[PDB]
Amino acid sequence: SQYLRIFQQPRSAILLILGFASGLPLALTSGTLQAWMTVENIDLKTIGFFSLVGQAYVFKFLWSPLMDRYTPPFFGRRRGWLLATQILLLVAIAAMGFLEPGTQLRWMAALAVVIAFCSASQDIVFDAWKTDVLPAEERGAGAAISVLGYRLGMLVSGGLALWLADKWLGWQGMYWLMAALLIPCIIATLLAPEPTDTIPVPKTLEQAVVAPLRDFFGRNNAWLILLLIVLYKLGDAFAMSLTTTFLIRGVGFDAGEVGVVNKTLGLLATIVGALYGGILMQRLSLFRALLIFGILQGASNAGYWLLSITDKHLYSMGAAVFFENLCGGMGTSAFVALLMTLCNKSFSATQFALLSALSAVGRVYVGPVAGWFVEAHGWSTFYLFSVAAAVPGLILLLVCRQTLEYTRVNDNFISRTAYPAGYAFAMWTLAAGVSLLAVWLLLLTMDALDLTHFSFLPALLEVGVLVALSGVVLGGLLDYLALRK
Ligand SMILES: CCCCCCCC/C=C/CCCCCCCC(=O)OC[C@H](COP(=O)(O)OCCN)OC(=O)CCCCCCC/C=C/CCCCCCCC
Ligand SMILES: CCCCCCCCCCCCO[C@@H]1O[C@H](CO)[C@@H](O[C@H]2O[C@H](CO)[C@@H](O)[C@H](O)[C@H]2O)[C@H](O)[C@H]1O
Repeated sequence: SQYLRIFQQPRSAILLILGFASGLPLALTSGTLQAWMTVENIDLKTIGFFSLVGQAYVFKFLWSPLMDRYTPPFFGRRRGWLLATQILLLVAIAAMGFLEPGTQLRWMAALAVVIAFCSASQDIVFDAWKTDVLPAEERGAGAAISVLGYRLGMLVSGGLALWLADKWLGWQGMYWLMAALLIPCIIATLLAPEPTDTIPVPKTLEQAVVAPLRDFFGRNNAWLILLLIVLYKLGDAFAMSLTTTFLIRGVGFDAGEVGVVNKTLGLLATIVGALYGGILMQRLSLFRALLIFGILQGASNAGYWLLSITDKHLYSMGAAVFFENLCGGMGTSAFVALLMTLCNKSFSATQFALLSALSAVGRVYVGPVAGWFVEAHGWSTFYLFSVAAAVPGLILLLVCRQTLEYTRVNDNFISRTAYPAGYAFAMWTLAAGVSLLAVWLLLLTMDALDLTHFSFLPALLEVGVLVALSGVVLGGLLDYLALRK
């Protein structure tokens, strides 16, 4: 009853519809396309242009500040951009089908790049719309319903699309149908609620760029929260990186069985776990849910440790995969809720995109290290290390209880006034490190244009990441000292 009420309310359907519209764009630019172009034997000539469509989704934060300042002529900051980024995908996705892959491959690639760029903006504005309107109690269930819509969109965009195209309809008509299925999405955008008009908006574009950073870094506890955001998901990334390879080699299973088992059980478990986490969060506070969910996520992948020693069996694999996926989808909703709470209403999506990118910066480094650890200590000890690698996230969450308990009851963050002498040094060092990484990115994009070549590529990135880590460590230590005193 009280746990059930959330589903009947009409805004839930709008959230799901707007979620499915994010998926239909993701697979009509990289995956169904190649399947279409396999008739024309996609070459290496167009990959130079085609390298950007995958890249728009990773680098969305840089063009994000433009979204908050600007507004469409009518409809307010967050319900006008969704009408503008859901009318452009429709004019391009259908048209793209008008082209012929015989002699217009470059035009097709350029249209794919434009479609990806539009989808990135729609995604960021939709995240801002989610964070602005949703109240304090229902955030987890909203995130779960959005994830369910996302998955139901990706599945329709790939599977049923391929089946229809190669059975009845044809490729051009499959593209036409994937274009025409966006009309309900724009209807839902038009009929959805809006953020209030009380909240102020930045007056200058440079102000839009600079204000969110000064607002987030002028908090009582900022560096500790940054460290928690970075280090929450390590214990899941480590196991998810090589679970498939372990199930292939260390146990003795076949590729098809592993693929099928993942492709069904992982989806079902993730969906059920996310919805359960949202329903339970609807009545439970943020900190207790975060702690319990983190402990469960850390203790989940001991099933893999049990599997590694014991001999092969189908049901053991099924149970372990089901449990791991349920615990992961269970904690992902709590993490999304924690990300959503911190940002303030006025500058929402810039502070959401930067935090989301900082969340995913963890997966880049763990990859090669996961490779080295296996040859060092066998398959089995790797998973014990995975179990023990979730301790820092729980410890940081335990230390940072005060701010999360105060925010729920006061709905605002206390400004920083303790130890004002040492924060400037850390901020300046972090700025210098980010500037160094920007210089490295400029060097990489200068080299990739074949205008010139540089021999200083990896060392600059290593130095910059070392400087950034040192700055964040100094900030965290100073914050801990201030909290103790
Ligand atoms: C409804 C609103 C929609 C808003 C967005 C619409 C965008 C439509 C079209 C945009 C085309 C943008 C072209 C930019 C060209 C200049 C930049 C460039 O060439 O960067 C290259 C460089 C490296 O590319 P490769 O060499 O292929 O990488 C190889 C890696 N191994 O690119 C990158 O590093 C990342 C990609 C670019 C990220 C975004 C750059 C900034 C934004 C550009 C366009 C968005 C609008 C900006 C202006 C807004 C105000 C008018
Ligand atoms: C200094 C700023 C922060 C660091 C910037 C450089 C590192 C960026 C993070 C590491 C690279 C991976 O970055 C991450 O890529 C995945 C790729 O699917 C993106 O994935 C995204 O997929 C779709 C895109 O519409 C979203 O619905 C989803 O929520 C999101 O995760 C993330 O938005 C991005 O953050």
